[PDB]
Amino acid sequence: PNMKIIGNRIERIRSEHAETWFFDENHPYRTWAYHGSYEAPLINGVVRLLSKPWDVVTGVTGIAGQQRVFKEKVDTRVPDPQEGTRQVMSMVSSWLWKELGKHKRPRVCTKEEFINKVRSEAVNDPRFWALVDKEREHHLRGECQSCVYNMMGRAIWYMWLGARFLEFEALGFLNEDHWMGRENSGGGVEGLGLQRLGYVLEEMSRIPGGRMYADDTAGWDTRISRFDLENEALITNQMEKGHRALALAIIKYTYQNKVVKVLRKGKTVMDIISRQDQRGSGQVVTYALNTFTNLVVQLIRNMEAEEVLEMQDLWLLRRSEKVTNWLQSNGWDRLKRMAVSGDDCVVKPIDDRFAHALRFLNDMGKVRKDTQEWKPSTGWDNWEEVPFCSHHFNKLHLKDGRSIVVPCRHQDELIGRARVSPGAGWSIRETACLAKSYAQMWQLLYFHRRDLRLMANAICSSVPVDWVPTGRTTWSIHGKGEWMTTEDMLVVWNRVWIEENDHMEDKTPVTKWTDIPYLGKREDLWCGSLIGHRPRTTWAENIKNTVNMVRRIIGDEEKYMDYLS
Ligand SMILES: CO[C@H]1C[C@H](OC)[C@H](c2cccs2)C[C@@H]1C(=O)O
Ligand SMILES: [Zn+2]
Ligand SMILES: [Zn+2]
Repeated sequence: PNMKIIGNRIERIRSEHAETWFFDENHPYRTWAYHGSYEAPLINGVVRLLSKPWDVVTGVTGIAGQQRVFKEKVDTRVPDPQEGTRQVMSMVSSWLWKELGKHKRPRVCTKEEFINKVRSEAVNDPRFWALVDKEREHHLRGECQSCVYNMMGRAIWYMWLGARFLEFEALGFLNEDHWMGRENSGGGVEGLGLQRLGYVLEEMSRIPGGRMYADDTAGWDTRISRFDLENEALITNQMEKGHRALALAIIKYTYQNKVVKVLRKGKTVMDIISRQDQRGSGQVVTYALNTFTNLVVQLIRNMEAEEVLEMQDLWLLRRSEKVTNWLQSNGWDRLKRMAVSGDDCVVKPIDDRFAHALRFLNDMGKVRKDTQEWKPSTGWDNWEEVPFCSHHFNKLHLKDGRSIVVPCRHQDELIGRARVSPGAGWSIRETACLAKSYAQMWQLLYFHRRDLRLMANAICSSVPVDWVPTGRTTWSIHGKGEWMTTEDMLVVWNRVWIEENDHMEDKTPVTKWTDIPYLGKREDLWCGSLIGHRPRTTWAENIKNTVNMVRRIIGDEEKYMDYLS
């Protein structure tokens, strides 16, 4: 650990718990530096009432310990990549940052920009912004007192709103100005909704070349190296001095010299640990930086596949001109052959040599999940089967014959998520408004699933028509929230799928839900439908009674609409 960079944060924590602070010689940390310890101090009823057949489906109820996740997934170390591999990573990262910045200029994001985003509160308190100003002052002198994570076990690293603001101030431009949008990056998909991603995969399927590859990197955030963090930091070279000072401090304390608080006769202690590599999951620009580095990784894999990089280049890259020529000649074409959303990627290489191009990938520590380290990847011939962003995408037809490309995933995950309510002491109003959000999201994106179109209509029939949807149905950047409204969902469906859909040539509106298709029965069943299963048949036959019961609970004096008739 670099005690000159992390010492101030450790001292501040120690000062706040001086009388319980202690050093535990039997701590379980192996790859994280350990500094000390101190003594530390759900269910959506509306959806559950309307989804009885899923009470006994473990794929649903399972959706609703920290030390265990830490020991197995976060407390690991990987060897450094070889010198040649590191030179290739830096060259490709430098080239990519220059391409992304050709038509965009970095900028500082404002307090008002952050305030407008949070209203979707400590922000309306002048004392919170005073804390923010004090920490900024330390950063401008080369010090950090409070940019510390609280690790909560997949591992999510939390940070106080003030540190997130300082990160947004210095690097939020990557998000706000869409540096990873498809127009700017070629291979990125930032800003596209799930309603558009299938069309991107279908466009890629038509580019001549090999199969479509969609390999996952096992524990992506844990495999981000100190070299990846240095290459991501090259964006500071495009910033003016003042902005650069703010960004260099975020990179130094939040990204590269991290300090984390983790919990461990029924008593609990908090441990203070540190690590220089890995991605601190949950940062304001975690998604943009993951997309950046995954684009760099896939460009390198394509160079190895195309024999631009040879096995002698792992040890030392003697001559760099071949890599520069490949990036200038082919880089943009290869970026357009990718769809990269953070750690998720689909690549359409120029041939199938990509399947066995694993030397640089493995030397970089970007090991594929569920495949033997040196077994060639298996590509897909059918774009409709390619996994991307936890979905697959299928082409269906409206009653009038027009095709549409819709997102799909196994239905248990969707119902399981809708049955979860984050927050205790929640009234039936907050609960019903979050249920309405899920149901309207299903009407917009998963209308082609028989069980979800019915369940959504039952939920919408059970919640007062004037109640505004609230809460978050997903954390995915591809969930644009068009369903968070009291506007008629058939009107919103038309806006999303017809009017604003550049892949729908004929703009004729759709005037009835019966013109909007379902998947074929076989596909609906493959993806988890309970159509034809007796408990589901009973639930559908009894659905009007179940809706009347929910309306009685919420209040028969409210105004309801029958979306089931
Ligand atoms: C990785 O998983 C998420 C991805 C996905 O978008 C790509 C989903 C969306 C739903 C609605 C709009 S986007 C949400 C989903 C989730 O919450 O698990
Ligand atoms: Zn700080
Ligand atoms: Zn499906």
